[PDB]
Amino acid sequence: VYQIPVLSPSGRRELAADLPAEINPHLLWEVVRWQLAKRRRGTASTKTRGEVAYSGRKIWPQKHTGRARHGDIGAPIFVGGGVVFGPKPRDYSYTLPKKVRKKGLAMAVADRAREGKLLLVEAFAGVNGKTKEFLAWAKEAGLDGSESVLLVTGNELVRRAARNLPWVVTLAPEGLNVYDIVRTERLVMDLDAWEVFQNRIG
Amino acid sequence: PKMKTHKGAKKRVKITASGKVVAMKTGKRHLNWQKSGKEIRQKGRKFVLAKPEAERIKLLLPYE
Amino acid sequence: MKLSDLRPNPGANKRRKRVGRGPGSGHGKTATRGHKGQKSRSGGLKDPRRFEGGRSTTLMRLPKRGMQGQVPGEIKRPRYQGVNLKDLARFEGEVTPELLVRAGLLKKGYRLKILGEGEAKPLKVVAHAFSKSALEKLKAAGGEPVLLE
Amino acid sequence: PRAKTGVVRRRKHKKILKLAKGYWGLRSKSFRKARETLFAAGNYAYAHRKRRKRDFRRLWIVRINAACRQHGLNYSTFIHGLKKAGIEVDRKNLADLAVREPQVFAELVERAKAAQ
RNA sequence: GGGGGGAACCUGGGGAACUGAAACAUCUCAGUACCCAGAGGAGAGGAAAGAGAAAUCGACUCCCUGAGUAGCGGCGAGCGA
RNA sequence: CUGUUGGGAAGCAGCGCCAGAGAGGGUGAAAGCCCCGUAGGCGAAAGGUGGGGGGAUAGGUGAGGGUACCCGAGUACCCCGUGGUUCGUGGAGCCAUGGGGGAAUCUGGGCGGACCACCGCCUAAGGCUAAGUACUCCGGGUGACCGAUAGCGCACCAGUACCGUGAGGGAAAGGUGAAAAGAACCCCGGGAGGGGAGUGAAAUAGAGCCUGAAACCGUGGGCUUACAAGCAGUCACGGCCCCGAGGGGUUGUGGCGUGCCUAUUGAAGCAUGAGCCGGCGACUCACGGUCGUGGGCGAGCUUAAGCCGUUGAGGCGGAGGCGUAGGGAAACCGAGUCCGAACAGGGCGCAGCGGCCGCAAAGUCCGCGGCCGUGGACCCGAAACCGGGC
RNA sequence: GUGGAGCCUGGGAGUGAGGGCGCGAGCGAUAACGUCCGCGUCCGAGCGCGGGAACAACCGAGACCGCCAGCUAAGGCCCCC
RNA sequence: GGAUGACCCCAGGCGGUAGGGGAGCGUUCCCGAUGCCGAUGAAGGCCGACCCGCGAGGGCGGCUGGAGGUAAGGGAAGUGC
RNA sequence: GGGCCUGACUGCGAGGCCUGCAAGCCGAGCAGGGGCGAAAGCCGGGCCUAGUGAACCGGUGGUCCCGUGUGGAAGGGCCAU
Ligand SMILES: [Mg+2]
Ligand SMILES: [Mg+2]
Ligand SMILES: [Mg+2]
Ligand SMILES: [Mg+2]
Ligand SMILES: [Mg+2]
Ligand SMILES: [Mg+2]
Ligand SMILES: [Mg+2]
Ligand SMILES: [Mg+2]
Ligand SMILES: [Mg+2]
Ligand SMILES: [Mg+2]
Ligand SMILES: [Mg+2]
Ligand SMILES: [Mg+2]
Ligand SMILES: [Mg+2]
Ligand SMILES: [Mg+2]
Ligand SMILES: [Mg+2]
Ligand SMILES: [Mg+2]
Ligand SMILES: [Mg+2]
Ligand SMILES: [Mg+2]
Ligand SMILES: [Mg+2]
Ligand SMILES: [Mg+2]
Ligand SMILES: [Mg+2]
Ligand SMILES: [Mg+2]
Ligand SMILES: [Mg+2]
Ligand SMILES: [Mg+2]
Ligand SMILES: [Mg+2]
Ligand SMILES: [Mg+2]
Ligand SMILES: [Mg+2]
Ligand SMILES: [Mg+2]
Ligand SMILES: [Mg+2]
Ligand SMILES: [Mg+2]
Ligand SMILES: [Mg+2]
Ligand SMILES: [Mg+2]
Ligand SMILES: [Mg+2]
Ligand SMILES: [Mg+2]
Ligand SMILES: [Mg+2]
Ligand SMILES: [Mg+2]
Ligand SMILES: [Mg+2]
Ligand SMILES: [Mg+2]
Ligand SMILES: [Mg+2]
Ligand SMILES: [Mg+2]
Ligand SMILES: [Mg+2]
Ligand SMILES: [Mg+2]
Ligand SMILES: [Mg+2]
Ligand SMILES: [Mg+2]
Ligand SMILES: [Mg+2]
Ligand SMILES: [Mg+2]
Ligand SMILES: [Mg+2]
Ligand SMILES: [Mg+2]
Ligand SMILES: [Mg+2]
Ligand SMILES: [Mg+2]
Ligand SMILES: [Mg+2]
Ligand SMILES: [Mg+2]
Ligand SMILES: [Mg+2]
Ligand SMILES: [Mg+2]
Ligand SMILES: [Mg+2]
Ligand SMILES: [Mg+2]
Ligand SMILES: [Mg+2]
Ligand SMILES: [Mg+2]
Ligand SMILES: [Mg+2]
Ligand SMILES: [Mg+2]
Ligand SMILES: [Mg+2]
Ligand SMILES: [Mg+2]
Ligand SMILES: [Mg+2]
Ligand SMILES: [Mg+2]
Ligand SMILES: [Mg+2]
Ligand SMILES: [Mg+2]
Ligand SMILES: [Mg+2]
Ligand SMILES: [Mg+2]
Ligand SMILES: [Mg+2]
Ligand SMILES: [Mg+2]
Ligand SMILES: [Mg+2]
Ligand SMILES: [Mg+2]
Ligand SMILES: [Mg+2]
Ligand SMILES: [Mg+2]
Ligand SMILES: [Mg+2]
Ligand SMILES: [Mg+2]
Ligand SMILES: [Mg+2]
Ligand SMILES: [Mg+2]
Ligand SMILES: [Mg+2]
Ligand SMILES: [Mg+2]
Ligand SMILES: [Mg+2]
Ligand SMILES: [Mg+2]
Ligand SMILES: [Mg+2]
Ligand SMILES: [Mg+2]
Ligand SMILES: [Mg+2]
Ligand SMILES: [Mg+2]
Ligand SMILES: [Mg+2]
Ligand SMILES: [Mg+2]
Ligand SMILES: [Mg+2]
Ligand SMILES: [Mg+2]
Ligand SMILES: [Mg+2]
Ligand SMILES: [Mg+2]
Ligand SMILES: [Mg+2]
Ligand SMILES: [Mg+2]
Ligand SMILES: [Mg+2]
Ligand SMILES: [Mg+2]
Ligand SMILES: [Mg+2]
Ligand SMILES: [Mg+2]
Ligand SMILES: [Mg+2]
Ligand SMILES: [Mg+2]
Ligand SMILES: [Mg+2]
Ligand SMILES: [Mg+2]
Ligand SMILES: [Mg+2]
Ligand SMILES: [Mg+2]
Ligand SMILES: [Mg+2]
Ligand SMILES: [Mg+2]
Ligand SMILES: [Mg+2]
Ligand SMILES: [Mg+2]
Ligand SMILES: [Mg+2]
Ligand SMILES: [Mg+2]
Ligand SMILES: [Mg+2]
Ligand SMILES: [Mg+2]
Ligand SMILES: [Mg+2]
Ligand SMILES: [Mg+2]
Ligand SMILES: [Mg+2]
Ligand SMILES: [Mg+2]
Ligand SMILES: [Mg+2]
Ligand SMILES: [Mg+2]
Ligand SMILES: [Mg+2]
Ligand SMILES: [Mg+2]
Ligand SMILES: [Mg+2]
Ligand SMILES: [Mg+2]
Ligand SMILES: [Mg+2]
Ligand SMILES: [Mg+2]
Ligand SMILES: [Mg+2]
Ligand SMILES: [Mg+2]
Ligand SMILES: [Mg+2]
Ligand SMILES: [Mg+2]
Ligand SMILES: [Mg+2]
Ligand SMILES: [Mg+2]
Ligand SMILES: [Mg+2]
Ligand SMILES: [Mg+2]
Ligand SMILES: [Mg+2]
Ligand SMILES: [Mg+2]
Ligand SMILES: [Mg+2]
Ligand SMILES: [Mg+2]
Ligand SMILES: [Mg+2]
Ligand SMILES: [Mg+2]
Ligand SMILES: [Mg+2]
Ligand SMILES: [Mg+2]
Ligand SMILES: [Mg+2]
Ligand SMILES: [Mg+2]
Ligand SMILES: [Mg+2]
Ligand SMILES: [Mg+2]
Ligand SMILES: [Mg+2]
Ligand SMILES: [Mg+2]
Ligand SMILES: [Mg+2]
Ligand SMILES: [Mg+2]
Ligand SMILES: [Mg+2]
Ligand SMILES: [Mg+2]
Ligand SMILES: [Mg+2]
Ligand SMILES: [Mg+2]
Ligand SMILES: [Mg+2]
Ligand SMILES: [Mg+2]
Ligand SMILES: [Mg+2]
Ligand SMILES: [Mg+2]
Ligand SMILES: [Mg+2]
Ligand SMILES: [Mg+2]
Ligand SMILES: [Mg+2]
Ligand SMILES: [Mg+2]
Ligand SMILES: [Mg+2]
Ligand SMILES: [Mg+2]
Ligand SMILES: [Mg+2]
Ligand SMILES: [Mg+2]
Ligand SMILES: [Mg+2]
Ligand SMILES: [Mg+2]
Ligand SMILES: [Mg+2]
Ligand SMILES: [Mg+2]
Ligand SMILES: [Mg+2]
Ligand SMILES: [Mg+2]
Ligand SMILES: [Mg+2]
Ligand SMILES: [Mg+2]
Ligand SMILES: [Mg+2]
Ligand SMILES: [Mg+2]
Ligand SMILES: [Mg+2]
Ligand SMILES: [Mg+2]
Ligand SMILES: [Mg+2]
Ligand SMILES: [Mg+2]
Ligand SMILES: [Mg+2]
Ligand SMILES: [Mg+2]
Ligand SMILES: [Mg+2]
Ligand SMILES: [Mg+2]
Ligand SMILES: [Mg+2]
Ligand SMILES: [Mg+2]
Ligand SMILES: [Mg+2]
Ligand SMILES: [Mg+2]
Ligand SMILES: [Mg+2]
Ligand SMILES: [Mg+2]
Ligand SMILES: [Mg+2]
Ligand SMILES: [Mg+2]
Ligand SMILES: [Mg+2]
Ligand SMILES: [Mg+2]
Ligand SMILES: [Mg+2]
Ligand SMILES: [Mg+2]
Ligand SMILES: [Mg+2]
Ligand SMILES: [Mg+2]
Ligand SMILES: [Mg+2]
Ligand SMILES: [Mg+2]
Ligand SMILES: [Mg+2]
Ligand SMILES: [Mg+2]
Ligand SMILES: [Mg+2]
Ligand SMILES: [Mg+2]
Ligand SMILES: [Mg+2]
Ligand SMILES: [Mg+2]
Ligand SMILES: [Mg+2]
Ligand SMILES: [Mg+2]
Ligand SMILES: [Mg+2]
Ligand SMILES: [Mg+2]
Ligand SMILES: [Mg+2]
Ligand SMILES: [Mg+2]
Ligand SMILES: [Mg+2]
Ligand SMILES: [Mg+2]
Ligand SMILES: [Mg+2]
Ligand SMILES: [Mg+2]
Ligand SMILES: [Mg+2]
Ligand SMILES: [Mg+2]
Ligand SMILES: [Mg+2]
Ligand SMILES: [Mg+2]
Ligand SMILES: [Mg+2]
Ligand SMILES: [Mg+2]
Ligand SMILES: [Mg+2]
Ligand SMILES: [Mg+2]
Ligand SMILES: [Mg+2]
Ligand SMILES: [Mg+2]
Ligand SMILES: [Mg+2]
Ligand SMILES: [Mg+2]
Ligand SMILES: [Mg+2]
Ligand SMILES: [Mg+2]
Ligand SMILES: [Mg+2]
Ligand SMILES: [Mg+2]
Ligand SMILES: [Mg+2]
Ligand SMILES: [Mg+2]
Ligand SMILES: [Mg+2]
Ligand SMILES: [Mg+2]
Ligand SMILES: [Mg+2]
Ligand SMILES: [Mg+2]
Ligand SMILES: [Mg+2]
Ligand SMILES: [Mg+2]
Ligand SMILES: [Mg+2]
Ligand SMILES: [Mg+2]
Ligand SMILES: [Mg+2]
Ligand SMILES: [Mg+2]
Ligand SMILES: [Mg+2]
Ligand SMILES: [Mg+2]
Ligand SMILES: [Mg+2]
Ligand SMILES: [Mg+2]
Ligand SMILES: [Mg+2]
Ligand SMILES: [Mg+2]
Ligand SMILES: [Mg+2]
Ligand SMILES: [Mg+2]
Ligand SMILES: [Mg+2]
Ligand SMILES: [Mg+2]
Ligand SMILES: [Mg+2]
Ligand SMILES: [Mg+2]
Ligand SMILES: [Mg+2]
Ligand SMILES: [Mg+2]
Ligand SMILES: [Mg+2]
Ligand SMILES: [Mg+2]
Ligand SMILES: [Mg+2]
Ligand SMILES: [Mg+2]
Ligand SMILES: [Mg+2]
Ligand SMILES: [Mg+2]
Ligand SMILES: [Mg+2]
Ligand SMILES: [Mg+2]
Ligand SMILES: [Mg+2]
Ligand SMILES: [Mg+2]
Ligand SMILES: [Mg+2]
Ligand SMILES: [Mg+2]
Ligand SMILES: [Mg+2]
Ligand SMILES: [Mg+2]
Ligand SMILES: [Mg+2]
Ligand SMILES: [Mg+2]
Ligand SMILES: [Mg+2]
Ligand SMILES: [Mg+2]
Ligand SMILES: [Mg+2]
Ligand SMILES: [Mg+2]
Ligand SMILES: [Mg+2]
Ligand SMILES: [Mg+2]
Ligand SMILES: [Mg+2]
Ligand SMILES: [Mg+2]
Ligand SMILES: [Mg+2]
Ligand SMILES: [Mg+2]
Ligand SMILES: [Mg+2]
Ligand SMILES: [Mg+2]
Ligand SMILES: [Mg+2]
Ligand SMILES: [Mg+2]
Ligand SMILES: [Mg+2]
Ligand SMILES: [Mg+2]
Ligand SMILES: [Mg+2]
Ligand SMILES: [Mg+2]
């Protein structure tokens, strides 16, 4: 149902994939929202009038001093005092429905597929862990680095080789996720990568 | 922390299939000797609590 | 489609209400709390689901009814769940409690009782009980009722 | 993250203070008294632009009346005559004529006596 | 060999009140706060005179769940396996 | 590397190069390639650890038959008084034990919620036992954490100064500049201070040092004011001054005109609060609920803890939860069921759109918002109560 | 009779100290800026505007903004005006 | 009317305390960002009789300042005295 | 005033009055078994409107619904009071 360029020794063949016809930008948004929230450290903290260092002695008597009434100086009304409803350690994560992630994974790839920006590749020529090697291959495959690439492959040698390029984000196929797809302009996969993704969206 | 079921409500009241609240007619616990038979009999049925009151009781029964 | 394009649908993300922030908002000063009294106080009122100002409450004036149970608690006895013939429509060949659990029809730890809403289908249905009308529809449709014990 | 007042409040206060330029003592100097002074002024302005419309009309009328009485009639008679003559020149203008164009005002007066 | 110290944590021996119950005594707060003893890098518990209905399980500890269920309760407020 | 602007290049320009390293910090501004690093690797004579590997040692291991010797004592057990458990005296068992009484050794004993029987479970009155668990003085990593009224009480010589007999209370206080080049020397002055000179890109960056707001004090200028009646403005006109058929400043006369907030039936009110200014300062968060709402799936929806993976990558995990049937105190029956003698009456219940396709939907998951419950739950304030100390 | 009408289901309130005036009563003394009810109104929240010397509730009238235009309302037209 | 919230036209509503609802502005922080603005001058400050906006505000200009800032679109709060 | 009687019913209950709730009130009709009347018919206390008390805890009679492995029992539920 979509036709996807595949790079090969034969040359530029095609491959038919059933990826969603329609894209639901809201859902894609929901998946990214979830991804980015769950990576949050949750580490902003503050002290309450109870957690502040001062003593609980009432500073001056309730009446007849001619001053305002106060209790202890930890109260949030004092400079130095505690903070009201400030941040405490927090878990920002939540369990986004699995089918939503699945549907999302698929739609994101689908979106690139529909733009021609998805490229499948059989293997990587001479790339044996050197950036110049990947760089060669890349050029030869139409990646001049003018467009950001999410390079997905299980080949550790290919990932190291590409990882330092500012325009390349790299991933193992088990790691494929929608923020990374959406963040980058172009999607490049191993067939073996593409195989697991198919197995994942199944 | 989770809400707790109110046990006096669970013991007095039932939420029906459509969410009405049902309770036993009050008034024949005792002092019944001079009550008519129409009275005792009629107080022997369940009635459906008035909406605003049922609505409150329903909230005390969060897991029925 | 890019990061700049990702938008929640309209209404998907509403702003919160902020009170106590100035006159134009129309929730300033009293913060929509009205003036004075318990409900305006920090801490507020008693459980308005129950409390009624000191008079005996609506709830507590109604009679208790029935067996409320005693220590050491619930008496263990077999529990039955009914599933109707109509829910058996989807199956072919045999139905057993186990299959029905998997279909998400029968809850674990309940016995199977087959009930009469729907039509019987010539299946071998194995269960702990059948209703009068279930047995009837089932025998008549040439299905096979099998009691478990 | 924390959102301290920072720059914002200084900035509201200057806005108000700048509008209060010219006012007496603390009224141009203290944000609080400035603002108080300013509420008053928004209302007077509003009220007074309403009443400027009256202030001027009463003036035109006093003038028209003075001019009428040189010709032996009064404002009430003159206005009724104009009404009856069907002459719709408004008072802003009657008043300008009365001063700048006395020959024209006279003819209008004439039309007014005649019209009755 | 002991003695004394150690921020939290841990066990054991003692153990409040405000408060909540829109008053209050049972009840709650809470076996909490706190005092004391003792350990230790943890401590406790631990190898069924168990569980509790299965003709079953198989030390103890810890997490999820069971479940705010079962029950407990001036059958109130609440408490809670 | 070079050129260029510049006090300074890392900016801009030209031509290169590395990358398993384009994390980050510095360097006179903005640097992959200058420095420190980073990826990837390497490293202990000594002390410590060593839950992994290896070895040793302690220790471990039979079957009928007979005998009926032993199998944890002030114990079990029963009663009294109590505690523990969800169990508050309850039908109150169990575990524990302060008082009294007080056994047996497997044909012994405890238990399965009073008790009895039956049927089962288990072996009390001796001891030890890793790990999985809690914590964070300490070291390190990381932040949709603070950024000097914040963040620890303390960025600084702080548990200090200071206060208190004592327990105990408990502050303020950061920033010249790239570099000290931290202003030789002269002048006035006792000095402080300044004026020259000098340094610097800059010195109203001169050490009382970045920025340098506001209240507050002053000098100089424009307009104005000594017959005038005032919540201080406002509208109008005119005069003067300024920038150049317009504006701006100022204000003589005329019109109009009862501060702000709070609380109140009602305030300018002679009712509260506020000297002025700057900064701090009050509706949140978790978990449950209820409605609404944006999506996913839909007779189904959904996973928790954990595990694997990542090192800002996700996945696995169906235990469990809600839903799919209700009625009844219950036994129980079930599209019914409950009351009832009732085949009576009643209560509470049961029953999509288009062309097999698609569409919608029960329901349920996740997000968002309103409100509710539990928490200190919008912030501030008692008088008091209790514990332990001084 | 199409109105910021009505009815139904649901979410969120605030209010539960009122006050003056007219009319109808009670209480009071055919007193109170008195008190307590009823019908209505206004202030409350219209201390915004005109009149009433001034003045929440008397008369007039319901202020979206602007005009150096017109007509009116109550009240006024000798001067202050 | 045109098809759809493009904007035009006609009509009507638009006093307001408690309070319901709606739409926005701005502050800190995150993605956007190995980007972009920046010593030919960041933020911040002081002016402005100018531009846009009903408004909260946002621009633009001059002076100060001397090293940071950060869009369209989204996200989250120690967010406005 | 007299005769016979016990409807001073049991199972229900259409529909209403009243009403914030909870209460209170009226009630035709059907079934069971009756009373009076030749019958039509009346009778679910009293010409009517006051003579009353929610829930909790407990007592007694009935039922035979639950019974903590099982049969009982303890204890409870249910109807009546
Ligand atoms: Mg975070
Ligand atoms: Mg946080
Ligand atoms: Mg903290
Ligand atoms: Mg703090
Ligand atoms: Mg405090
Ligand atoms: Mg404290
Ligand atoms: Mg403290
Ligand atoms: Mg301290
Ligand atoms: Mg302290
Ligand atoms: Mg204290
Ligand atoms: Mg103290
Ligand atoms: Mg104290
Ligand atoms: Mg006082
Ligand atoms: Mg004072
Ligand atoms: Mg004071
Ligand atoms: Mg004071
Ligand atoms: Mg005080
Ligand atoms: Mg205080
Ligand atoms: Mg105090
Ligand atoms: Mg304190
Ligand atoms: Mg602090
Ligand atoms: Mg401090
Ligand atoms: Mg602090
Ligand atoms: Mg605070
Ligand atoms: Mg707080
Ligand atoms: Mg606080
Ligand atoms: Mg909070
Ligand atoms: Mg956490
Ligand atoms: Mg949340
Ligand atoms: Mg989570
Ligand atoms: Mg990269
Ligand atoms: Mg990128
Ligand atoms: Mg009763
Ligand atoms: Mg009673
Ligand atoms: Mg009874
Ligand atoms: Mg009874
Ligand atoms: Mg009677
Ligand atoms: Mg009665
Ligand atoms: Mg009767
Ligand atoms: Mg449940
Ligand atoms: Mg249900
Ligand atoms: Mg939000
Ligand atoms: Mg506001
Ligand atoms: Mg609002
Ligand atoms: Mg309001
Ligand atoms: Mg206020
Ligand atoms: Mg308040
Ligand atoms: Mg409100
Ligand atoms: Mg509220
Ligand atoms: Mg209030
Ligand atoms: Mg009020
Ligand atoms: Mg208040
Ligand atoms: Mg009040
Ligand atoms: Mg009050
Ligand atoms: Mg209130
Ligand atoms: Mg208060
Ligand atoms: Mg409080
Ligand atoms: Mg309170
Ligand atoms: Mg009372
Ligand atoms: Mg129960
Ligand atoms: Mg067959
Ligand atoms: Mg602030
Ligand atoms: Mg600030
Ligand atoms: Mg400010
Ligand atoms: Mg302000
Ligand atoms: Mg400013
Ligand atoms: Mg501002
Ligand atoms: Mg002036
Ligand atoms: Mg002044
Ligand atoms: Mg002054
Ligand atoms: Mg000043
Ligand atoms: Mg203003
Ligand atoms: Mg006006
Ligand atoms: Mg006016
Ligand atoms: Mg007019
Ligand atoms: Mg004349
Ligand atoms: Mg006329
Ligand atoms: Mg005319
Ligand atoms: Mg010792
Ligand atoms: Mg020790
Ligand atoms: Mg203890
Ligand atoms: Mg001891
Ligand atoms: Mg103890
Ligand atoms: Mg203890
Ligand atoms: Mg004591
Ligand atoms: Mg107490
Ligand atoms: Mg308390
Ligand atoms: Mg409470
Ligand atoms: Mg109390
Ligand atoms: Mg109380
Ligand atoms: Mg008292
Ligand atoms: Mg108490
Ligand atoms: Mg409490
Ligand atoms: Mg306790
Ligand atoms: Mg503690
Ligand atoms: Mg010790
Ligand atoms: Mg450990
Ligand atoms: Mg251990
Ligand atoms: Mg140990
Ligand atoms: Mg043993
Ligand atoms: Mg459950
Ligand atoms: Mg109860
Ligand atoms: Mg307890
Ligand atoms: Mg040069
Ligand atoms: Mg260079
Ligand atoms: Mg270059
Ligand atoms: Mg890296
Ligand atoms: Mg870097
Ligand atoms: Mg760097
Ligand atoms: Mg420099
Ligand atoms: Mg750069
Ligand atoms: Mg930068
Ligand atoms: Mg660098
Ligand atoms: Mg390494
Ligand atoms: Mg290294
Ligand atoms: Mg042997
Ligand atoms: Mg022997
Ligand atoms: Mg033994
Ligand atoms: Mg012994
Ligand atoms: Mg005992
Ligand atoms: Mg106890
Ligand atoms: Mg009991
Ligand atoms: Mg017990
Ligand atoms: Mg003993
Ligand atoms: Mg034996
Ligand atoms: Mg024996
Ligand atoms: Mg025993
Ligand atoms: Mg025993
Ligand atoms: Mg026993
Ligand atoms: Mg047992
Ligand atoms: Mg056992
Ligand atoms: Mg031990
Ligand atoms: Mg081990
Ligand atoms: Mg352990
Ligand atoms: Mg740890
Ligand atoms: Mg650390
Ligand atoms: Mg910050
Ligand atoms: Mg920072
Ligand atoms: Mg400071
Ligand atoms: Mg500090
Ligand atoms: Mg500062
Ligand atoms: Mg420190
Ligand atoms: Mg400090
Ligand atoms: Mg010091
Ligand atoms: Mg002293
Ligand atoms: Mg001292
Ligand atoms: Mg002290
Ligand atoms: Mg201080
Ligand atoms: Mg420096
Ligand atoms: Mg330095
Ligand atoms: Mg000298
Ligand atoms: Mg000298
Ligand atoms: Mg000197
Ligand atoms: Mg000098
Ligand atoms: Mg000098
Ligand atoms: Mg120089
Ligand atoms: Mg320069
Ligand atoms: Mg300067
Ligand atoms: Mg400077
Ligand atoms: Mg200074
Ligand atoms: Mg600097
Ligand atoms: Mg300075
Ligand atoms: Mg200065
Ligand atoms: Mg100044
Ligand atoms: Mg002067
Ligand atoms: Mg005179
Ligand atoms: Mg004069
Ligand atoms: Mg004037
Ligand atoms: Mg004029
Ligand atoms: Mg001018
Ligand atoms: Mg002028
Ligand atoms: Mg002027
Ligand atoms: Mg005039
Ligand atoms: Mg005044
Ligand atoms: Mg007034
Ligand atoms: Mg104000
Ligand atoms: Mg005030
Ligand atoms: Mg007051
Ligand atoms: Mg008062
Ligand atoms: Mg008063
Ligand atoms: Mg005054
Ligand atoms: Mg006065
Ligand atoms: Mg005064
Ligand atoms: Mg006073
Ligand atoms: Mg005052
Ligand atoms: Mg007062
Ligand atoms: Mg003062
Ligand atoms: Mg001042
Ligand atoms: Mg301030
Ligand atoms: Mg809230
Ligand atoms: Mg919610
Ligand atoms: Mg939802
Ligand atoms: Mg889904
Ligand atoms: Mg759907
Ligand atoms: Mg649940
Ligand atoms: Mg029925
Ligand atoms: Mg029905
Ligand atoms: Mg849905
Ligand atoms: Mg609510
Ligand atoms: Mg709390
Ligand atoms: Mg709170
Ligand atoms: Mg709250
Ligand atoms: Mg307090
Ligand atoms: Mg005292
Ligand atoms: Mg006392
Ligand atoms: Mg005492
Ligand atoms: Mg004491
Ligand atoms: Mg003591
Ligand atoms: Mg309508
Ligand atoms: Mg309306
Ligand atoms: Mg209305
Ligand atoms: Mg409503
Ligand atoms: Mg709301
Ligand atoms: Mg209320
Ligand atoms: Mg209220
Ligand atoms: Mg009241
Ligand atoms: Mg009152
Ligand atoms: Mg009244
Ligand atoms: Mg009224
Ligand atoms: Mg009253
Ligand atoms: Mg009246
Ligand atoms: Mg009259
Ligand atoms: Mg009257
Ligand atoms: Mg009357
Ligand atoms: Mg008299
Ligand atoms: Mg009056
Ligand atoms: Mg009165
Ligand atoms: Mg009167
Ligand atoms: Mg009167
Ligand atoms: Mg009235
Ligand atoms: Mg009011
Ligand atoms: Mg009015
Ligand atoms: Mg009105
Ligand atoms: Mg008025
Ligand atoms: Mg007035
Ligand atoms: Mg007004
Ligand atoms: Mg008036
Ligand atoms: Mg007047
Ligand atoms: Mg007047
Ligand atoms: Mg015009
Ligand atoms: Mg006229
Ligand atoms: Mg007239
Ligand atoms: Mg007059
Ligand atoms: Mg006069
Ligand atoms: Mg209009
Ligand atoms: Mg409208
Ligand atoms: Mg209007
Ligand atoms: Mg309005
Ligand atoms: Mg709206
Ligand atoms: Mg809104
Ligand atoms: Mg904007
Ligand atoms: Mg702001
Ligand atoms: Mg905003
Ligand atoms: Mg941050
Ligand atoms: Mg970045
Ligand atoms: Mg940047
Ligand atoms: Mg540039
Ligand atoms: Mg420069
Ligand atoms: Mg510049
Ligand atoms: Mg900033
Ligand atoms: Mg900024
Ligand atoms: Mg501006
Ligand atoms: Mg600037
Ligand atoms: Mg920088
Ligand atoms: Mg940004
Ligand atoms: Mg943005
Ligand atoms: Mg986004
Ligand atoms: Mg705040
Ligand atoms: Mg007879
Ligand atoms: Mg009825
Ligand atoms: Mg009713
Ligand atoms: Mg008969
Ligand atoms: Mg009959
Ligand atoms: Mg007969
Ligand atoms: Mg009848
Ligand atoms: Mg009678
Ligand atoms: Mg009677
Ligand atoms: Mg009670
Ligand atoms: Mg009671
Ligand atoms: Mg009872
Ligand atoms: Mg039994
Ligand atoms: Mg039985
Ligand atoms: Mg038993
Ligand atoms: Mg037997
Ligand atoms: Mg039996
Ligand atoms: Mg018997
Ligand atoms: Mg019995
Ligand atoms: Mg019984
Ligand atoms: Mg009963
Ligand atoms: Mg009965």
